[PDB]
Amino acid sequence: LKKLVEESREKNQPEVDMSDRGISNMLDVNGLFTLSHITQLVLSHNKLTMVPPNIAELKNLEVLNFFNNQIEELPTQISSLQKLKHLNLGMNRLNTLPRGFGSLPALEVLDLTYNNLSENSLPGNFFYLTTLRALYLSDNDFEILPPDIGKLTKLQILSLRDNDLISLPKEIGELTQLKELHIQGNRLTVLPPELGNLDLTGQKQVFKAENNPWVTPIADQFQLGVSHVFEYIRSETYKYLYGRHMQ
Amino acid sequence: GVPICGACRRPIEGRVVNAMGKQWHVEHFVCAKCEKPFLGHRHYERKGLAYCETHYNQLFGDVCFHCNRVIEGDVVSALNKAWCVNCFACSTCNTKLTLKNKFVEFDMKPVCKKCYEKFPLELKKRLKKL
Ligand SMILES: [Zn+2]
Ligand SMILES: [Zn+2]
Ligand SMILES: [Zn+2]
Ligand SMILES: [Zn+2]
Repeated sequence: LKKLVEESREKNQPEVDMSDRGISNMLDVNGLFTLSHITQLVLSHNKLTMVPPNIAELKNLEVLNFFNNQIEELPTQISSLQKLKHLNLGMNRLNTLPRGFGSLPALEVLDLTYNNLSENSLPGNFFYLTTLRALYLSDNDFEILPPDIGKLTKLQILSLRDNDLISLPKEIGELTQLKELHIQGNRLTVLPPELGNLDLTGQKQVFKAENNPWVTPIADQFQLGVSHVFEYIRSETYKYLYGRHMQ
Repeated sequence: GVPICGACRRPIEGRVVNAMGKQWHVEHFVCAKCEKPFLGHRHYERKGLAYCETHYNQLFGDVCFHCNRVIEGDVVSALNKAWCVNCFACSTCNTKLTLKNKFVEFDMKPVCKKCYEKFPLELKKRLKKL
């Protein structure tokens, strides 16, 4: 660990890879927080249980990867990374996000796959992250997805695979940039008609929605195809049916 | 003697257009998509051919998933997405990759073999069934 730090500043390596190095504490990484010049830091597959506020000193980080650790909480300072574009917090033990986490001004890709997160885990300003184009919330404990999801207008990818969702917010229909929507393995029974305003039938687009207790006609339309689903959820009969299901 | 067209391969006598090193008849200097001539309008070179303003935007506007910029070099197409040659890497360890590498699809993201080997057992067992 004392060899990847000394070599990085004299030869000016912008990317640092310390994956699978048995690191349990970033402070034990000799001279790590003096590398203010780095733009990418990979600490995946280690034994971190927390992230120190010293992470704020690495102000030029553009890619930050904490995949597969045991991180239980994050410092507020995590939102001070002005140049941060990619943040991978996948496969950890997070059930909360720090205060003002949504203050990240340049975040494009946020991966929160496989944690212990629900809607209550999100801070009030979480949906200030309007620069996001990819948000992965797969394998979590979301029962209800907040309507403010509609505020992420630049979102192209949204994954809610294997959660505890009983319903989808209609505000998802406001995501005009969406290419991928992953909602398999939930407890969804009906789809909001507003979703019909979107079109995910393209060859470059993705709509996976298996393993859900869909109502019979929706299941039939799925057996027919995605185009048939989107065409069906736009229909008047289905609007009336939806209105009856809500009441 | 006189410059010769590179499209129909015949001598010119009148107006000589000059583009991409080769000379061109004005009516024979055309876009590769729509057979419309440029006739003075700006062309857009791409690996040897030229296109009009819109077609080039349509068929060369692949955007890198990593750096979120328009790819100028060779494009790597995988999992309904595109990467730059120097940007394509594992989504879990950021190790550079090629299509000749054996990665797995995870929510339409590339994951290197080693990383997927490091995945939890229940997750992999559930992913088998998907
Ligand atoms: Zn000619
Ligand atoms: Zn054209
Ligand atoms: Zn790129
Ligand atoms: Zn990997």
